[PDB]
Amino acid sequence: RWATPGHEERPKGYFMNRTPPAPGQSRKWEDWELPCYITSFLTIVILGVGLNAKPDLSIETWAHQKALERLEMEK
Amino acid sequence: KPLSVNDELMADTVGKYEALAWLSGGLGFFVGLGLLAVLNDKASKVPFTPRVYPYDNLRVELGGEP
Amino acid sequence: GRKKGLPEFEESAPDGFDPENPYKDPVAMVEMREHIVREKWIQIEKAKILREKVKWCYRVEGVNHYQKCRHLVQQYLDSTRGVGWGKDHRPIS
Amino acid sequence: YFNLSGLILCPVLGSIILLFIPNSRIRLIRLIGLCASLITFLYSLVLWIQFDSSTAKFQFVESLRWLPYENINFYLGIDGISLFFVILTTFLIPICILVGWSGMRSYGKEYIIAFLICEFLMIAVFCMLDLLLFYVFFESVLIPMFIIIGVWGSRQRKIKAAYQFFLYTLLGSLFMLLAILLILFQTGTTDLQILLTTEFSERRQIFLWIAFFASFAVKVPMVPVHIWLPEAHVEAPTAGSVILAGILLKFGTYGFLRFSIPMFPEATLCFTPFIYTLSAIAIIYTSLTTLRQIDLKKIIAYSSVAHMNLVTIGMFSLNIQGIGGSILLMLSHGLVSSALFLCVGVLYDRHKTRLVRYYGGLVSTMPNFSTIFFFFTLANMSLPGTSSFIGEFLILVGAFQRNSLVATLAALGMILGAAYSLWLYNRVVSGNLKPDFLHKFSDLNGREVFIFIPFLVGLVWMGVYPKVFLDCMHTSVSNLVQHGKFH
Amino acid sequence: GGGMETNKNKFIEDWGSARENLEHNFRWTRRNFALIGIFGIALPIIVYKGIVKDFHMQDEDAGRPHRKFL
Amino acid sequence: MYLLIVFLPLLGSSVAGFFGRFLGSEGSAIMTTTCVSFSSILSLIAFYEVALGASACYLRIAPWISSEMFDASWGFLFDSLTVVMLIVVTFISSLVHLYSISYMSEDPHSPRFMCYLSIFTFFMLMLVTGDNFLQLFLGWEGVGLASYLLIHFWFTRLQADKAAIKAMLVNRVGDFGLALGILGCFTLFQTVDFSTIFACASVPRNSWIFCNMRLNAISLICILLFIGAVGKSAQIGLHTWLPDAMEGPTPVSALIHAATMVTAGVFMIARCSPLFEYSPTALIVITFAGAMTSFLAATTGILQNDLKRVIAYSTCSQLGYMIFACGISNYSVSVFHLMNHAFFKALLFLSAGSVIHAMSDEQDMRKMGGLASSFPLTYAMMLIGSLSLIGFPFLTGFYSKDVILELAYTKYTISGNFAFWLGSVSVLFTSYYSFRLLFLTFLVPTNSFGRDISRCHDAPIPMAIPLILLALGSLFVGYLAKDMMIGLGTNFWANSLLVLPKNEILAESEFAAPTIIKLIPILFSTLGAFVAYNVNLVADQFQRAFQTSTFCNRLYSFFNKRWFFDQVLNDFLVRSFLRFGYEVSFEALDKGAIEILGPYGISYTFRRLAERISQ
Amino acid sequence: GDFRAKVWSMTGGPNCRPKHWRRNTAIAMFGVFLVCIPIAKLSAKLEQRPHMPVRPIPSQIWCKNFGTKDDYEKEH
Amino acid sequence: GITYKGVTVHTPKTWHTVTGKGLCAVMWFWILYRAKQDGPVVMGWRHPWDG
Ligand SMILES: CCCCCCCCCCCCCCCCCC(=O)O[C@@H](COC(=O)CCCCCCCCCCCCCCC)COP(=O)(O)OCC[N+](C)(C)C
Ligand SMILES: CCCCCCCCCCCCCCCCCCCC(=O)O[C@H](COC(=O)CCCCCCCCCCCCCC)COP(=O)(O)OCCN
Repeated sequence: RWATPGHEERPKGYFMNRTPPAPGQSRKWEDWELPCYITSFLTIVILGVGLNAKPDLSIETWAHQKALERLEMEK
Repeated sequence: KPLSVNDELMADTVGKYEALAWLSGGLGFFVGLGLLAVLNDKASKVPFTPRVYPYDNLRVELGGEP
Repeated sequence: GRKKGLPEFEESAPDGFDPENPYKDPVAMVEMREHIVREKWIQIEKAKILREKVKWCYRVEGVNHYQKCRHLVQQYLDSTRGVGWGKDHRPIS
Repeated sequence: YFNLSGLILCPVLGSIILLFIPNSRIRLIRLIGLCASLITFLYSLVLWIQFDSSTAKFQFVESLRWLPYENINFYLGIDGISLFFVILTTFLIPICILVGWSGMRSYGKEYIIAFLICEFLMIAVFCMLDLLLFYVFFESVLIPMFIIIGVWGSRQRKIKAAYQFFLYTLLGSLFMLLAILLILFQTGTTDLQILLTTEFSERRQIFLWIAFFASFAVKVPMVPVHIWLPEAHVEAPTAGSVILAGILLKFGTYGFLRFSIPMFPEATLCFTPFIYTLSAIAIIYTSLTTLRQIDLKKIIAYSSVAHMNLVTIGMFSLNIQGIGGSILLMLSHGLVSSALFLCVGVLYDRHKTRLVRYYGGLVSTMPNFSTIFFFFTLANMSLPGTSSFIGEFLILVGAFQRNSLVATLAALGMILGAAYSLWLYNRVVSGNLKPDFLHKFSDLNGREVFIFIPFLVGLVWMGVYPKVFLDCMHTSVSNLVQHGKFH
Repeated sequence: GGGMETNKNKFIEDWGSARENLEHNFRWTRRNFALIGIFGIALPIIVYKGIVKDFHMQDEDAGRPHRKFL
Repeated sequence: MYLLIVFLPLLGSSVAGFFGRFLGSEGSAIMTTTCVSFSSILSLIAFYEVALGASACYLRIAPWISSEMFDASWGFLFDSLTVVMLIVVTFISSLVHLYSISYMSEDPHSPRFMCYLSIFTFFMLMLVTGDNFLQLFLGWEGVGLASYLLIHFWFTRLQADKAAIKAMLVNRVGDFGLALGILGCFTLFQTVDFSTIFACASVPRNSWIFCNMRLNAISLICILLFIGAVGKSAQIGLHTWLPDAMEGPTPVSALIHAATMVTAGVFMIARCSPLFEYSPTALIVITFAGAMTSFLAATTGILQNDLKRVIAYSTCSQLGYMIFACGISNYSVSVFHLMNHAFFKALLFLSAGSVIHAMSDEQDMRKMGGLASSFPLTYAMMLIGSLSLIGFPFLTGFYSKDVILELAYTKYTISGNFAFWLGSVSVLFTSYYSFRLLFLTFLVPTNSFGRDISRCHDAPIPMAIPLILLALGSLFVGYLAKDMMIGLGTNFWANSLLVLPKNEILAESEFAAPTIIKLIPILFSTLGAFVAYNVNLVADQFQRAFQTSTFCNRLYSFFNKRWFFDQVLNDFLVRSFLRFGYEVSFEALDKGAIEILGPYGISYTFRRLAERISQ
Repeated sequence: GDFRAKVWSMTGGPNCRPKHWRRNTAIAMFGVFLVCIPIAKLSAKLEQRPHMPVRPIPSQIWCKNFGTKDDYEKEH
Repeated sequence: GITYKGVTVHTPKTWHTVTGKGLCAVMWFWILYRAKQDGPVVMGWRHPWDG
């Protein structure tokens, strides 16, 4: 049971229910795939590189360093 | 065979009210046992005095005024 | 192009605002509202710092936290009465 | 420099370009519409990046004269409250375009044009800081939605549903317009920043508040007027329902947040028990009526009324947990609910039916759909790690601090919400197959897999780290909590 | 049978149509009158009284006078 | 090293469920078993380091929810209490994973079963290692979701789906109670973290306005939390889901319902002990509910004939015992009995599943008998488990149940007497049905069929290693851990458990009572064993009384049908709510009443009005 | 059956058994090992031990936050 | 495998019988050994060293 090679050469059913293309060829992309993929790449780039690089401007940060300052001036 | 209007929600030896009476009796067993426990009054039959701790019942170590 | 660093806010009550008739100078009203929000957030963060102090007093001390963190716990609970937009206990700022 | 002008002009250019393109060029129409929607979405995402989160002043303000004496003018501006609404209403449009990708040959150019005009009108609604023009773009959405419901409806019922929706919206709209006119005559202008610094006599607060509530409560169906929503929602295309539930249901709550909770702080307090009473019974009644529905799209449509009435409990609590946590629920609802209608749209496109009786055992024939459907079932039933739980719990802690009883009644909403949400999934997905009724199946294609991806990512990202969204709003929602208060 | 569309049944379709065309099925009997006058007229009043009294008791506990919720 | 303890099951599940098509039925088993086993060994080092080394670790990753002060970060808290639950949960999960390799050898969808088991283990680890009330809630509801998914793992069945949905509804009421309790916690202390709440749990002495009532702030919160504990632990109020939840696979019963997720309520009560200690009113409720649950499960489990269902009522009784052991404000004994039971009940479920699987999935004790010679190993293992369960002297079940009973005796109060009486009678009932299960399945003359006996095969290696490990545990672990957990003045718990000096009765439990009280459980167990033998092995079978006495038949039906809970509760709540959904809310409120006064019911008189304009 | 061999599922389907599950199993371990390294490195950095251990524990090899929070009066 | 009347009973392997007997014997020996050590204590005949 734990040594015999399996019978299913390839997983049952095609992925996204699409037949594999002709041999020596490639899956021709639809008219929407390229714009959607460049959009999804630019979204990740902008969010990862923009949100992590924008300054930490917030009311939970300025107020934190103002309270941490007035909390010690009381002594 | 037209379907029923309420065709979306569909212990045979007992009825709902008879089984409710049986359940009420079963829970009244617990209630009566609780009343018997009250009637026993085990609080007045404790064989030892309440435990007394030093340093005024550990007032300081329990958050009391220093 | 904002300058690099934390935001800078003038910490002073906007002159010209009088609580007798608040709806007199509209600009002083919005400035006063922003200012009051800022000190309420300052109070909130001070309460949060006291909460952190209590949190690490409970863990470092252990069983003895009842006598060692009493001083901090009462300060934190005194500082959480006038937090802000919370329970009906509202600060008279 | 990205401002509100370009974001609004992009759908204009998109709709104009397709207006003068021959209908025989079906490919070009779809490509240009999708490209315009994606460009608008990227523009909104960029506008998020440069959004200051330390000032309560409106940002990216733009002005355009309307009356000759500048009494009323086009004032466009966004704050921490309406920024995410703009992002969501620009993100939902490309999904709606992609929904009708295969069958677009029959709809024609009038489909993308209608949706782009819709996007144009909804972007300006969340950006207007003028009370009158907010009404003008508030009720300009009827024409594109009327056309969408009628022209591309499913059955002959489309005439009745469109009439009913139009009539209800009109009766709310004009009763609001009278109040807007009375405010304009008394104050002098209609600028929001000026109307928020004008003292209203106590007698006029109740009348104006009631008149505003009449129009808003229709678009956030409270109790007496949630009978147009089910019919108009079921008699709508798959992408049409996404717009109606995703955005059109967010006008009422946004209208309350922007023009009611601040312009009348005294009137809001007096009517707080009234809103709590309506919302508490709406949560109980609607989440219970959902159990005895048999239509797939009429069950999820009843899952929005309970969720949207849970939002109005949060807004009227008037604290950071309540108001701040109610915004996350609408962003979560705008993603969870609109994703559920995509799942129903997937089932309807293949098998032209919506009765739950015909569906069963899809777990063995459509496994990718079952996995995706189950995930949004969990989100709809307020599971932790999902964006719905963060909003749902923050509203409860915001209302318990004000009234323990209303937080108790609203807590039974998740008891009933988890009842039908899983019970629907058991019927549709789990169980045995019924080859007598339907026998041919096809799991999710490339579009459906890709379409659900931003919903999957955007639902857990908000569900495990909602600090990204929360920290952008606290400066803006805290100034909203107190307006008449000075202590 | 080369079609994905369901083989709809007359009984199920008619049952669903009847369950969706219930708008025109009132007779205005005493059962409907009592039902809409109790579970639609009294429960909202009971709930509203509940919240109003909860606010009143919160107000009296702090010593502040009752708030005019009208 | 401590993040690996929590996230190895998550990674194993995420691999075996997303890429199971490349690993098959063997690679998917290997991934989850290896990941959970590595988490188990890491929990062993965690026990050597935190519990024995007395150095707790506190780990915060990132803030989760950050309102003005509603801070519930992604924090993990490993103290003495947490580590015990770790070494229990993860070890039992690894043994169940190893058991399911051979149990799910012919089932087609084995990889999804193992993915579900791993995700359940991950959720339980998030539950036990929770620093906040929200991460605890996250695990508390993820564990319910995982149990629901695993109960109807065979989605084709209808009874499995009904049991799963009933379990979800009951756990949802429990979650509502827990959510109300958490909301109460934040309203008082303005925090959900355990450290701050437990530090400031003594100062508040105020009263709230809750649902038109003026109650005590701490007492209300404790009662609301106990409602959630009742929902998850299957106590007197909400327990019907547990017996019905046996429709799932046997490894689901052994892990999901025996060792873990039923002890979640007990663990939450024990962890929140620095808060429950200041609400004496809640402790009375806890004691009463635990005693009622123990007695009721003991009475219900004596007449069941299904092999799996008898053990479920044993689990319910043990959980009731733990609950009212917590109610006497002795949480060390509760956790000790929890850890003890998680051994000899997992062993019982695994051995019962080994019997069932070899018997062609025959679950009725009326159709098995004389299996002792055929199944030597499994008979011995079930003997060990049953002897531990009944509380045989000098065994794992003797060092905890006897202590609980003698502690209940010395709690000289009204609530303590009730718990002592019910827990004393429940010992006799537990002995009776445990020995009946042992007798009918193994020692009575054969009542099975020829085909079942012909196709017999004892447990192979993957189903025998977890059994043997659990047998060694149920033999020695109770004695080994007796001193550290329920010893006098032990500092093993450190600050994990708080017991106030006033309500400390552990010392008097040992030398303040007659020796008869310390021997009552043994005498009652012997009486129950004798009764079971005399009614099963040799008897005239006077069952003719059940055929001639109307009361006897109804009495037999009462105990068999779960005290008429499922029938009565269904008709009077579920059916009533189903009618409340359609016959009123959909039929009258919004059907035509709004329509008739709306835009077309009577507003269509404009047709009868516009046409009259010709006048 | 006959049609369940034409359905693609992430889990693999009924009685799934690929020809090269041994090689795939070895890769999956290595992938899990590679993603577990940063988690272990992250855990050893953010973990805090207020109390010195009774005996030398293995976590002192990598963790360095031992007896650091003893001055809780200056916590943020 | 022994057939009496058609039906046959497969004899268990040596590993199972040996393991079961060994575990049962270990349990019995442990119970008796514990009864030797602290058996009088639970009977109340003698405290450990209390008195
Ligand atoms: C969101 C926070 C909580 C997350 C909880 C996750 C719990 C799992 C949720 C999804 C479980 C799947 C349930 C819906 C699908 C029902 C079963 C199904 O069809 O799924 C497929 C697909 O397999 C799966 O179930 C994949 C989904 C689960 C694996 C992915 C989970 C990854 C870990 C959980 C998420 C990680 C973070 C969790 C903590 C936030 C399996 O099919 P088969 O077992 O092969 O049998 C079907 C018969 N036939 C082949 C003929 C079609
Ligand atoms: C193939 C998929 C198959 C199914 C997969 C299921 C889901 C798996 C993936 C889960 C989602 C992962 C998302 C990350 C969640 C955890 C990390 C939170 C993000 C984070 O902490 O970083 C913040 C944002 O940066 C960032 O990293 C932002 C980048 C995130 C990009 C997400 C793009 C989603 C697109 C949704 C569009 C619609 C949006 C909703 C309107 C900055 O942190 P900070 O604020 O503290 O800054 C501190 C500066 N000193």
